[PDB]
Amino acid sequence: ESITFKPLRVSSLDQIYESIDLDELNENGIISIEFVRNRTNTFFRIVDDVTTFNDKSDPVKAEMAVGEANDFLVSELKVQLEDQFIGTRTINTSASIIKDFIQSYLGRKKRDNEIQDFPAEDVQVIVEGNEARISMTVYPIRSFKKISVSLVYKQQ
Amino acid sequence: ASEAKQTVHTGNTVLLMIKGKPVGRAQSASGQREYGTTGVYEIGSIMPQEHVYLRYEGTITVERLRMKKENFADLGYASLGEEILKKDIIDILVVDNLTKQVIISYHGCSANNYNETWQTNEIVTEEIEFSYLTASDKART
Amino acid sequence: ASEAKQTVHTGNTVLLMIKGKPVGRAQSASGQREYGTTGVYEIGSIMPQEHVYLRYEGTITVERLRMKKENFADLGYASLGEEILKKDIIDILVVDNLTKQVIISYHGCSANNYNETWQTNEIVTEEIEFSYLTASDKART
Amino acid sequence: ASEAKQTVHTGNTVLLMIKGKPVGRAQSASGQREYGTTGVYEIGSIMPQEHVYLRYEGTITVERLRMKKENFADLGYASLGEEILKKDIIDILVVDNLTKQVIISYHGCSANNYNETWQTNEIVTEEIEFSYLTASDKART
Amino acid sequence: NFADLGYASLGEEILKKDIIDILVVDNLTKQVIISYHGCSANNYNETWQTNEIVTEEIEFSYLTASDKART
Amino acid sequence: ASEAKQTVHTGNTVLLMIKGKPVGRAQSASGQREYGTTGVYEIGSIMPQEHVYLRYEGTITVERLRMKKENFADLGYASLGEEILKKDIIDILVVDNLTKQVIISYHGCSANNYNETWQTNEIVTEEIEFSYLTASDKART
Amino acid sequence: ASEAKQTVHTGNTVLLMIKGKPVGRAQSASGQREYGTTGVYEIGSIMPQEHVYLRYEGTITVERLRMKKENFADLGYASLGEEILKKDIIDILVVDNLTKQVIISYHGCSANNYNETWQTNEIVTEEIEFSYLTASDKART
Amino acid sequence: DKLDKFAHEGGYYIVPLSSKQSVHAEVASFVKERSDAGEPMRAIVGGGFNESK
Amino acid sequence: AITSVDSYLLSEIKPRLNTVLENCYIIDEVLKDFDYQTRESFKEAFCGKNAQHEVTVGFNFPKFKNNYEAHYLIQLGQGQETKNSLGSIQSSYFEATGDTLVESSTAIREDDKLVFTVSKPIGELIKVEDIEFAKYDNLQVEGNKVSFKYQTNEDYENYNANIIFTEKKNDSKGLVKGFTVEEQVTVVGLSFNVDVARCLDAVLKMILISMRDSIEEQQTFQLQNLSFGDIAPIIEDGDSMIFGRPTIIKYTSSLDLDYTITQDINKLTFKERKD
Amino acid sequence: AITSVDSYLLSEIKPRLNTVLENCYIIDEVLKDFDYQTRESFKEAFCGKNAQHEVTVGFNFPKFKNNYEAHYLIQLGQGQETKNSLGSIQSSYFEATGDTLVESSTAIREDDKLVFTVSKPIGELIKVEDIEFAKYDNLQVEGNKVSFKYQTNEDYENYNANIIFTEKKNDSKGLVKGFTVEEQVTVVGLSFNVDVARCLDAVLKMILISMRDSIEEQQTFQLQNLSFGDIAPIIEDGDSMIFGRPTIIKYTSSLDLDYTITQDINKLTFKERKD
Repeated sequence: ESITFKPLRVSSLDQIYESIDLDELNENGIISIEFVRNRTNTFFRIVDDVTTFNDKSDPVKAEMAVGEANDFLVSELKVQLEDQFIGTRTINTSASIIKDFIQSYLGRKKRDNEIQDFPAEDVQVIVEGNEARISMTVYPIRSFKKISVSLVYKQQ
Repeated sequence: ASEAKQTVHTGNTVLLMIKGKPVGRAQSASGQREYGTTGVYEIGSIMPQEHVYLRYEGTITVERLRMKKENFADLGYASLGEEILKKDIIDILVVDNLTKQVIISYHGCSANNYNETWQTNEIVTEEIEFSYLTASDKART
Repeated sequence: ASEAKQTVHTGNTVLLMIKGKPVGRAQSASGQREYGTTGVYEIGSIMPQEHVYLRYEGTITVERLRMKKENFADLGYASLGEEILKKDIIDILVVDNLTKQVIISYHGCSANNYNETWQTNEIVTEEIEFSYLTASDKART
Repeated sequence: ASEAKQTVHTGNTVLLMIKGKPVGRAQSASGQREYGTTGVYEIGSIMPQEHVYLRYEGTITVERLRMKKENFADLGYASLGEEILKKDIIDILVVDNLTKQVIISYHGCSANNYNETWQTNEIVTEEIEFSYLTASDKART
Repeated sequence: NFADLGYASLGEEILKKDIIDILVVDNLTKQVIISYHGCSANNYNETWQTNEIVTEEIEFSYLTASDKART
Repeated sequence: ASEAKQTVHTGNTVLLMIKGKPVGRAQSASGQREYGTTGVYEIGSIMPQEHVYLRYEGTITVERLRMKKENFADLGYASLGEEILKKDIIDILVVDNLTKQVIISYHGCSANNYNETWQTNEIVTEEIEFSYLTASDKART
Repeated sequence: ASEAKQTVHTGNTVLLMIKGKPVGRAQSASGQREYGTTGVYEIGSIMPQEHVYLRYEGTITVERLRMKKENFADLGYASLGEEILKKDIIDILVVDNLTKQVIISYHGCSANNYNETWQTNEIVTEEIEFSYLTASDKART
Repeated sequence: DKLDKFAHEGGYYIVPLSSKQSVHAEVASFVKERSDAGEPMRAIVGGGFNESK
Repeated sequence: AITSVDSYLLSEIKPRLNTVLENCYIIDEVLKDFDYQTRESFKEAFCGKNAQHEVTVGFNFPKFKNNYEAHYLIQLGQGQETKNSLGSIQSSYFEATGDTLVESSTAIREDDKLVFTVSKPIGELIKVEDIEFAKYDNLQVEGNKVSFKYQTNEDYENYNANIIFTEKKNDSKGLVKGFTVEEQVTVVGLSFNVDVARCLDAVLKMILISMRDSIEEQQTFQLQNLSFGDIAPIIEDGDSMIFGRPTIIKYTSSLDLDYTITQDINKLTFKERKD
Repeated sequence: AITSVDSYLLSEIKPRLNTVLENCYIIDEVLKDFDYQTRESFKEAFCGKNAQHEVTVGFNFPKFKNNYEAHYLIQLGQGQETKNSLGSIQSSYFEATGDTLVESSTAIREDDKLVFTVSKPIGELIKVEDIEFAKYDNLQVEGNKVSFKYQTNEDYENYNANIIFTEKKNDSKGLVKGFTVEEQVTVVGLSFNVDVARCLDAVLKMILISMRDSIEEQQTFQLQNLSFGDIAPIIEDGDSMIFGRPTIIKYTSSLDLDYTITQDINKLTFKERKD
């Protein structure tokens, strides 16, 4: 879950950025706070997740929430993998066995809703003496950003 | 000569592996899966108009000769009491002796019942039955 | 000499075919059908006045030796998890070795349960049981 | 048999949503309605001349297995104490799993009964009863 | 379904639904066995469950029932 | 499967406490609530415009196997004769066994019904019904 | 498992006595109580402010196999005709078999219902219902 | 030197309570080192009062 | 593929037996349980590269004199049919395939792909050692050589791999008709010294154990069973007796024949009828 | 570990038989059911330290004359394979291990620990007699010697313990491939006096009973079964007949071979991909 759009309790702000002012910051990789007013309520909201990195091409680079999801996924996987094969005394191991273990791990995450989808066949494993190379892909989660609405008034 | 187009699997071309460790003196294993197919019967037909999948139940059994060391109890894979509650899931792999490629793997295996037989005229044997979440035959060629 | 008026079918005169592919090293198959006949009993009679058909249930089983290639899992005919939901129906044909004419065909076959046995002293075997919509013996001479 | 081709909604095909989230570990759901139908009778004849609708009653039931997190009490969709007066109406949707299309929606759901059970070896069961203002089945076409 | 087909209604649209006639028929010859005239809805029930098939139930009250055209 | 990782409260994970003691040989516990919900109807339309809450009813049930010591009668949590008028309110807690965290609490519990049974070969069963003032689920977060 | 060490009253451990005699061929016994509990409600809030006790109802049930001698009718503990008006109150005790210690006592028992059955191959069953004035559990400590 | 003290501690999020640009560079370099080393981290930074866009 | 168990046994035994007798460490491992005297005598006589005495192996009824100091004697034995399939069908193949080959092959660089060369064309690729090619690598076989994408794998330009593959014979297709046969083959060691016979039998048992990892009997001769006879005097009419302990080896193999098919459909004639 | 049942039988029989025949009390216990005459005659002939007559044991077909007053004759017999495991896998080992040894070793004082010395290094410690080391004692093995905390155990500075342990051979790791074999071995006593043969058979039965507590057959040769033949004249062509009653002994042992593994993983290369 991203910090995007979530409210904040801050009493007040020095400057109240306009819609265009906010757009310039966010497009240039600046995270800001937005003000809104209800009938009798007021909120301060985090407009979006953006890092200093500017390019919109790759969500992992731009949105820290997406990159964070990848970060914890890989780090938790590798440390577990280190324990099973490197740490624990393993007598034998094959590339395919590693491939199955990886697929088992990813399937569990989907069952826990941590990841929405992924390619099963994209995984690659190579072993070379005392070293192994692992390559895989997972689709980042996409959040809901824009809604456009139009109204039509009519008689009767 | 050896034409691979007709080869079959046997007890001498298979390995049973847990956590990378090959379980020793393992004798047999059986796997079951039930999709719970059920038919749909209309009023104006005795025949089933169609079948539908409803429920996935699967179990795997393993028979072994109790080695003096590395038995299922000593390995920590099985359990004998409340220690079970702290036992996490495991994955049981059937891997090819020749290539070390995988033939079938069971994910999220959990233990169901435990049986051991002490007998006078025969070697000691123990049997375990697991219940698994899903099966997989990936990582092929 | 060979008088056809008395010939019978055997294992050497039959082929088991799926999607045109002859399944290899297939051992046995059994077919069951239940019409669910029930009688009607009046007050003034212990005898059943008549019988009526009510429900059609049918299953077919297949026993096979797991070849290293083209096993039921690799062929995509069977399934091991949620992949089953994307598997469509199939038709299983029993066809004559001599003439390649059909003897009996099962339409709209769907899988019911899956069994595989790993054993030390014997060749690996697997068993599948299907549920079918209708059977047919058409396309004869 | 296949996912798309089955003409009937199995329990698997259906998904239940509340307020932009799925409901985990759901087990059952029932919806009952009464249009308050009555018959018109007069002196001329016994037979009812017409039928009319008087009052609309709509209730939906849900059962769930109490998760250690994200329960109705934890999630705020249901309340125990006086906080209920601070709870607004809720809208429930029953959804097609394949495409997230809507099957039926309940508008203005408010709580009537809340039941909970604990037992030695069973799973904790959480039940709740909702009364709603209207039920609509639109956006399908 | 009845909701999709309009034979049954959920919301206020019921007031826009007219009477319905039901027939129970012999499959062989499409001869009539019994007919219900002036059917109008009383109760509508629906259930969902983990591994069962979705069951839809409905209750109709009618004005008259006739068994004619058989002879 | 493991103790910590199971997302669902099994009966084993739960513990029941009264007044700083656990309740031994507990077997069942149920809690039911009714908010006294009603619908608002007017002449303009049949459909209910709004729903409101009228009265709060809360009851909890408990069953227990009569121990030779520490029963409710022995422990004073329940009374048989006129001594009930000298018994104050009681608070019940349902607890997570692992960490002694609170899951739900019942405040102001007072007794309604008390039932007891004896039988030839069954275990003595003690049942009691409590009505309470409020139920709260706090201190979890 | 042992007689003394079992913390739970099995049916075997219990003995039932009336007027200095044991009741032979007893089969069942149940005791139910209602304190006539009610809730207090006011205009200020829906929640019940307090609970109070109104009326005390106490009933005990007993079943027995009609012996050829020493039945309730034979023993005078129960009556059929107008002789009931000549029958005084009775006190029942439920006793620990090991030491003849008292477990619970019913004071002022008077009869409400008396039921009897005969059947081809079953044992004759005699049932009786007693209403009492008070129930006390004292002399244990 | 202060930031190097936090290596091998698992704190994913780190925040320096300062506006100095050079300090921000130190954290960014440090976070870069840890991420490649196998300890991912994220840094959140913000400086001064009402600073110009 | 008709099976000649005796020739396979000879081909497996000769180089493997020579290699085992080449070095002393393996022999000492084998003869751990035997006494010092017989162990050391056998090692002195037969073991080592520079051994003066040598063992031999051959079939029965040789017209020439055969050395009886230490020899492995083979005879064919009985056979039986145990299992069959429907229509005697064993497998179906689209491309004619011969034996299964294992070849070492160092990686090579090609302008778009890393590749491995092989001796002969490929009918089917079973396994590449310690590799699980993904979609990105786009594994492709083009006759003699197998190939994968150059760019993302460029670290492995000289990977010392080895390959398990299958020969390609023809593009025709056919059916495999045959059955399974349960065969028994007898093997006996001969020596006028009984201790030499015992050690020879132990060595035979060890090489039979080692053979189970061989490709051919993994693919062709599964379900190996062993049975040993009693030490008996093979001959008494000489100046000194011949002592030998026969052993019976069992195997299961699939005798089969490839039945070609000339029927190939390439056009369809869907037309209606009128009346 | 290939098994030579005959050599094990000889090694177990010779010292044990000598010890049993050494003293009269054990022999009297053995021959309780026999009559006075034969019992006392056998005791006079063979029993006692200073016995003039002596029994012998050896294998069959000896080129030299063999004493036929009282002798134990062994011959190898048949064998069969009875059970197998998947892939012929019996066990997995991280450190090469030889035989299981039992050694007596008096406790010794070291500045921080009490220790026991042993003849050879330790691969694994099975048991220390009448000891169950706790966490406080912090049992540790460091090559030749095993050690435990000095302070709280200081009363036992000279504990006359004994140790059951296993030899250490190498630090390499591998797999154990093999099967189980059900073997039959024949043993017969020879004597021109039938009563001596009967008593000899009884002694043989007793020593077979006693052997079941031996370490080696407890670990290697389980499931011992016995079968006795009829008293028959072994030879009639001499001046007087040879009488003997053959006995058949059965055993179950695991013929196996250690397959080493050179693959050792020590590094990981987790990298992502881009497209």
